[PDB]
Amino acid sequence: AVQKVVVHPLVLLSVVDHFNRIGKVGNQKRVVGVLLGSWQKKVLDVSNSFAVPFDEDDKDDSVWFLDHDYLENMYGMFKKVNARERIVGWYHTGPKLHKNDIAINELMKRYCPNSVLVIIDVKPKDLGLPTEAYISVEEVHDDGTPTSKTFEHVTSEIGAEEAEEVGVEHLLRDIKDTTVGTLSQRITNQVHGLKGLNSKLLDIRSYLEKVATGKLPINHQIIYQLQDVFNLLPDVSLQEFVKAFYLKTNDQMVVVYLASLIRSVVALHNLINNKIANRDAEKKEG
Amino acid sequence: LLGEIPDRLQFRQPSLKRSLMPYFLLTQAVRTGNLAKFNQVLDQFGEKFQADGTYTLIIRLRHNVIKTGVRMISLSYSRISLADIAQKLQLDSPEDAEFIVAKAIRDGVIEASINHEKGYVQSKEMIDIYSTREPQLAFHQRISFCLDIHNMSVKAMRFP
Amino acid sequence: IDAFRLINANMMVLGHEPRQTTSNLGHLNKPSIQALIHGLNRHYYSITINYRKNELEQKMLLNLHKKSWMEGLTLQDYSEHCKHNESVVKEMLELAKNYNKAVEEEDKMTPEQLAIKNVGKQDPKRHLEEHVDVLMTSNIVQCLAAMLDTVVFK
Amino acid sequence: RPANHRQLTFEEIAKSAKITVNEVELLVMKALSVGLVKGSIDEVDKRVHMTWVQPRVLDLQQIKGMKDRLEFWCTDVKSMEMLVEHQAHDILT
Amino acid sequence: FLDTVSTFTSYELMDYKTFVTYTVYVSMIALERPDLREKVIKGAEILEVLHSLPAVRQYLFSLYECRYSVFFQSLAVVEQEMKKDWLFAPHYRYYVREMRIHAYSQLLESYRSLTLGYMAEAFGVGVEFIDQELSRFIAAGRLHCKIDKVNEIVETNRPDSKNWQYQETIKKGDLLLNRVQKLSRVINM
Amino acid sequence: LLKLFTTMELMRWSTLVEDYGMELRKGSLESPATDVFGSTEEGEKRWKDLKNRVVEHNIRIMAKYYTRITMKRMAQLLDLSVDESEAFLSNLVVNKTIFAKVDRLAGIINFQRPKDPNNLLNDWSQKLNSLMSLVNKTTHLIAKEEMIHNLQ
Amino acid sequence: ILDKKFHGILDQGEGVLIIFDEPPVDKTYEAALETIQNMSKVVDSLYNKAKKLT
Repeated sequence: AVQKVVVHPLVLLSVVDHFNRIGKVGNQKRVVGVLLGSWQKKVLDVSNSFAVPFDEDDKDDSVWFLDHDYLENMYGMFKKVNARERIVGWYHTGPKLHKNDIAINELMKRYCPNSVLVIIDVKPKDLGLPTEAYISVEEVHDDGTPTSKTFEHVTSEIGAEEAEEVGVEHLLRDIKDTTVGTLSQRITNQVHGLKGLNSKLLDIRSYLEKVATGKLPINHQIIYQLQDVFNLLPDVSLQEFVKAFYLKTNDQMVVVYLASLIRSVVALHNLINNKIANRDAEKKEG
Repeated sequence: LLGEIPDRLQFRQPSLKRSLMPYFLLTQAVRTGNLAKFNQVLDQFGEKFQADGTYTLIIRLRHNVIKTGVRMISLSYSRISLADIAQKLQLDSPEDAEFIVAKAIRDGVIEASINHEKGYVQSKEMIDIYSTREPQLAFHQRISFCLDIHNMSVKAMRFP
Repeated sequence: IDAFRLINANMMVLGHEPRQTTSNLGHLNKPSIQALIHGLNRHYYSITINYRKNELEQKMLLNLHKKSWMEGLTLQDYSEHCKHNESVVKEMLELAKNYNKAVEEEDKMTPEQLAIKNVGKQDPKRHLEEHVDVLMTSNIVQCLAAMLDTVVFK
Repeated sequence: RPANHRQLTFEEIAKSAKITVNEVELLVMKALSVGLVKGSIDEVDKRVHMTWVQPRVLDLQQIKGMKDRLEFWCTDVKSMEMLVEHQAHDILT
Repeated sequence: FLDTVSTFTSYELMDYKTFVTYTVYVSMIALERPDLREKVIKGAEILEVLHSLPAVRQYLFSLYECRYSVFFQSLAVVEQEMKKDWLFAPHYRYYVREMRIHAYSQLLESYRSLTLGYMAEAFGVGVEFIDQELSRFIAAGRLHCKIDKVNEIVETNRPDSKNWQYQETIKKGDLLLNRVQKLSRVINM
Repeated sequence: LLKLFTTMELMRWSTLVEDYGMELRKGSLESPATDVFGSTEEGEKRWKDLKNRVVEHNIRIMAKYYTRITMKRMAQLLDLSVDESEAFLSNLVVNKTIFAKVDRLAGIINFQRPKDPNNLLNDWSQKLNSLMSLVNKTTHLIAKEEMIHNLQ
Repeated sequence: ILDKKFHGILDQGEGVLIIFDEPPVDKTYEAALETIQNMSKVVDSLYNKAKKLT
């Protein structure tokens, strides 16, 4: 299977400019394109991407178009310029996935054996991490469903490359509060609490919503399973979890005595140098 | 008047022994559990007290002396009889050993339990609510002080 | 970024020098070096390049590179630091304590020898204090130990 | 039992299952062999320790307890996170 | 004083035998037993000259034999000489209680069900002297073990390694912080 | 023989006799039972080695599923003496492939809670306990995503 | 017990020996040998103090 996918900034900007391509027709069009990459390992690599023609109307909303010939000749171009590069999958704009978002993979499984998708968001209202990626597997159920063919998410991030470092890290010039040390992580320390909160808000909204609508949706397998997983691991016990706190005292201990000893001595030594060069230049100046 | 006490002549001077030694004999008396050594020093150097203007020590320092004595002996003996510690600390009676040790509990010095049928004061020991609470509070003071050292050091270094 | 523009040879009877909005030329001569670029100010005159950025794109690249260097669900790596703080840190705490003995008994020779040699003259030899970096690693230790209470409880 | 103080002794097992004393160990180690319990055993009191429960179909009171305890966790996480954020916000700045 | 082998018969080593007496009178304090038998008992070059004097070998084989009554006899001789000997003048007082606690350690280590009823016959007399001495030495933050009244019980605390862990660090940080207080406020007037 | 394998499924040596004593007489092959029982010195060696293997077969899940156990239950679950039990756990603790402490002066003995004053009893318990919830978090997120976009 | 070959404690009325151990004491060395040297650090800085004062 896949360990995780590694998305580079170039493909995300190659989605943003694609939305700028089709932003003039406006009327009813999602962004859909084709993903390029490199199957490196169990981890996955992504280098390039490009467009595709695609449309979808209102009545009988299963009307969808993937030009094979565009794929053939333009993949011939990209293979002609780079032989290291080959196809790994596809992408679209992804507000979410709708019902028709299986047929694209079910077309191009005959190109990549595991045709992986990428769900992004061109509108950065997402205070989470963009570039979601699914992969389609089968999980055939105890109820005797014949074949449930469900996309499943494998985790994702934004990777690094030496030239794209030069690119991105020059294109920002905007914000740098880090001074990387005890405080490059505290902004993200607000982020981890707040972005557990957003996900939990989605959780409670979903839980309240399943009782009202979906007719009896409630997830029927993975509600009671993973809910009891939740209800099996909030350890708040008090027998030796209290007794981790002399190890907490030990955590305090080392840093207290390192700070208290060496910080004062170094600052004092600098005071020595400052006051020597202060008075010995004072007697020569005045 | 606290209960914790340092040795004073850590800054003793050759122009100081006269003005340290009766006062040092006073703290010598206090650093043991005895009170018969303590009661003699008032009548001894009450004229010195008239000079120094510090009469308020003698009205209330007996309290700290007996707290130090009972603290020491309570740390010594796991299970003590009141009718032994009372006469060992010249209390002259066993029934107010109940009173003094009862406020060694009420005042929070000792935890030690008593059967007031046989008159025995058993004491037990524990740790680890020490180590969960006690050192980190001191380390907070230590590092608040050393970061104040750092603050004053930089803000007085920066004149050049 | 470095872009250029070719000049002819027929128009060397005529001039070459209207250069409207003069700031661009004086800006061109500063990003610049050589004897051969100086030899190729003939046949070449450059042109200024600048950058306009979509605030949508700027803000979502900021999303990517100030949010996606933090990782998914955002609790995950900070609770992993909490995993570090009771299993792995004590080994590098032993390394820190051994460094902050061994470096220290010879850097106490340093103010002695400052009093010995001169008032602060040229660099004598190799070593320095270098303790500040090890103390910053200890600050990483304490901040991620502070992470323990916050993450683990609730 | 609500999964907090749930270390079960021999008695309620031998009362529900109505089997004798030296068979409850077979009874629990059979489930340990299968894996529909993930606990452990002391036998000075014959306390069979419980670190497990079966995922069970969500009923109406289970719906309500789900939403209520989930909100209970959520508002506590939020109320403590807001205090952390506000207490150390102006040094982030 | 580890060497005792190539220590030339000197003017300050006015007797090599006195050098031997000094190096035993500090080695019976310094280490407990993880070289002590190997140097002064399993050794030979020291063993011959401690085999010369009786009093030197006396306290060695006493304390290694744990003869808990001849100790203060040996210590009485060595201590009365220690009074009238130089470079031990602020030293002989803490020396005695040091030897006392060092003997009481190896006594109390083996047993946990012990009392004064074991003291009176294997250690010496004056049960009240045992009482006051162990009372002061235990309440001195030293050799943690808890004693009972007339039920005749001296119980021990089996590890004494909880607060001795925490101890010396705060006890040196006290003096170092007290140093840097004044000495950092020396500058800027 | 396969019932002897998985999760021990507690087995008794007398019931082992009741289900296995036919190998010396019946069937048709009898030749590995000739290698066991034919040579009478190898017969004795494999009697005692079958005893050693069934007590070794006991001791695995006797270590797994007993924070403590009583000495009397060891006696009635090995069907041998208390001293032979002590000898088996003595050479299987100088084997030290199962940690044990057979505190016999009260019978209350304990298995596989080795010492544990260390960090790990809070450390890895607490942290697997939290991060399994954290890794199941995203999985039920995408699960609810799937089941809302199945029908809505 | 005396030779540190063994970590035990005896009984006389019960004849019971009991084994117990708690090894790690690294914190004491860990901080104490820092502090003992930093004493000498500040004593080295005493001379610079006396030089800046007078």
